[PDB]
Amino acid sequence: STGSATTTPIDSLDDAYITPVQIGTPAQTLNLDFDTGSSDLWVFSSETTASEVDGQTIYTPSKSTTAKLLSGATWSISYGDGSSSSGDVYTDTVSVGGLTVTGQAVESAKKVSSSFTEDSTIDGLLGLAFSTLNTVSPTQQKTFFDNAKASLDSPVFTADLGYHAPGTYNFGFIDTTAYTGSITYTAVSTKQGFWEWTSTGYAVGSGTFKSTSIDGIADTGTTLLYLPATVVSAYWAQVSGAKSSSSVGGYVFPCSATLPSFTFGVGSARIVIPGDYIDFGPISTGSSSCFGGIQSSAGIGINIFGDVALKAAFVVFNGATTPTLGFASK
Ligand SMILES: COC(=O)[C@H](N)Cc1ccc(F)cc1
Repeated sequence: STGSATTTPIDSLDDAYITPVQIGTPAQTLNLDFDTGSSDLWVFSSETTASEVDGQTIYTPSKSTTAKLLSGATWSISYGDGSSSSGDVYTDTVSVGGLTVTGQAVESAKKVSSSFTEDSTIDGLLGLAFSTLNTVSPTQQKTFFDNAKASLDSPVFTADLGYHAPGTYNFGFIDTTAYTGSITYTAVSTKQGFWEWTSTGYAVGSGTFKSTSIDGIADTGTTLLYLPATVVSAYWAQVSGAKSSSSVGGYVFPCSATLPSFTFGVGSARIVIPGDYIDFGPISTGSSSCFGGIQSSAGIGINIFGDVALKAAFVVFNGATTPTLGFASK
């Protein structure tokens, strides 16, 4: 089996991407944020506190002939940005791009935090990290990918995120038309539950490549690229007037600037992030200070190759018995 679904940025900045997901029978289509940094498939639902729903599409298990309460199971999750949600659990049929899983744990929100409420375009999350991070208690549940893996033609999924444009998530096959050159594979540690890997270094603009090991995670549910403070300072030093603002919460730069590219290493290969990918626009409406797309990971405790990095590549999440990541230019 394979699946193929289009993923669409939620706004003009590529703050996140949403992918339609069919849940239940008859199908209820919700637009979920596919997140390679978490392991819960959770949705706004008929159970979500009414005051915490503002424009989302909800899953209503009572309208699904295939929904079953997973008796006694609860979930509660807290993300890196301080957002959170919690609730109870149903099993139901879930399809992505024509690939169907029966008996998938669908975590129904009773509570969502303000950031979720304030984002009308995201109906929930579909976690694609390792199932060891799934928060369901007392019986941990598997991700959609882990449940699909054994029906797939190949135990893989790929992320092909667009820059200010739609992209694709494929399951079970590698579209050799979707990238240029070859795919460079690199080792993964699953010890923390993430797609954790080690970049071989970086360059700023047309500068020399610095060979240095940068451990981090491939995380489609994080907008920006978070790297060590040394690396980030070296980048923003090439942008006249850029500075770290404690008031704004990161590096800002003059909106009149032209940003340099940023290159990261994957083994002996190189992925180039164009400068325009690093522009996240005015800090507030009408401001001439713009927010940077490369930020320090200091105090996060991990480096994060979020969408700014991943959208510059065709990314293979290889879920074979020994997982690996692959990156290709495109
Ligand atoms: C722990 O948070 C993360 O970094 C997730 N992988 C991405 C993520 C960030 C915010 C959010 F509301 C949902 C998901």
